[PDB]
Amino acid sequence: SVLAAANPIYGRYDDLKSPGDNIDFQTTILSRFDMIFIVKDDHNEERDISIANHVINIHTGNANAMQNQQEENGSEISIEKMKRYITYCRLKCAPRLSPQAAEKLSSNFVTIRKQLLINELITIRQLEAIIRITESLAKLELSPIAQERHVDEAIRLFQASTMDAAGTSLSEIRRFEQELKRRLPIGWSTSYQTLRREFVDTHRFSQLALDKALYALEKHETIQLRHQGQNIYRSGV
Amino acid sequence: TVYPDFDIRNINKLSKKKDIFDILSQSLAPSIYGHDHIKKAILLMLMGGVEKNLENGSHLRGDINILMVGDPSTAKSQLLRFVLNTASLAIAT
Repeated sequence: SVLAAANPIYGRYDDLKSPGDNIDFQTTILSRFDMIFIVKDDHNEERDISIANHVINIHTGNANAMQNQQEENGSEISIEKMKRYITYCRLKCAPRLSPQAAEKLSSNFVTIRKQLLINELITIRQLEAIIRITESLAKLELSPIAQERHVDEAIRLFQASTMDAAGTSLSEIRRFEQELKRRLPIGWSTSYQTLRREFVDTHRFSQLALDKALYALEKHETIQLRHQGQNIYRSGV
Repeated sequence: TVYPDFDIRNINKLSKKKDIFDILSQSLAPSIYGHDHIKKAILLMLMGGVEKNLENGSHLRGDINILMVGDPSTAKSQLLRFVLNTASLAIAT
């Protein structure tokens, strides 16, 4: 099981450039991996407080004292107990693909593939990668038949790595993209809170279509999100 | 020591039909859906042309070279594996 960790050639993941230029790998390397996560070091004040509160408590000698309070409640498993649980499931549990879950995986694969085709105007190995994640979820609960609950969990993990690195719902997305291309010139520096009070309070678009249209235009090097995404700045055409 | 009529009648019978070019093309890769224009080129490539040889000694080629350029894993990686098992002599490089 290949578990590598690469690093950008510029020292940081440049969001203004294309993902294919910041990564010094070929096209045949990203297609072989199953999940490609991007750990962005976002400078958040609310996130740095909880992170600093955990590292300080560990180095203060409270790491050994918190082990007796967490293991007694049944929330953390030791390393010795986890070693015998992985080998037990890899030799006695043999999950397969149920016919009820095969139709959901085949229908949802065309929906994700159709979303990237519109933006370009996903390979065969990417479909088999979701099957391995779905089969691995049934091995945790010792279930030889993969139900439909493990399919939605594998899609959520696939969209948060693969998609994050590249009737009435589809009609509102195309209308929102055409309206922003005309109501905002090439280089408009409009805040995120300003555009939210013009399309949601007017009873014309929903909140789900606002974040989806802003993310799709960012991958095309057209909309640059500055100040932690609080200011929308246009770059490309 | 070192050691390095029934089949003929069935060949001429099927050749009388005028649809033998589309039937034999779709039978090369049954698992690969579509790509009817690409499968027709592999048929003429495996059969080969005619090695024209002149009288002075200048020989001419007869092989057909096919180049596929497209997106990765688009009936290209699995298509090359079927030709290695169909032809009588093929080297996977």
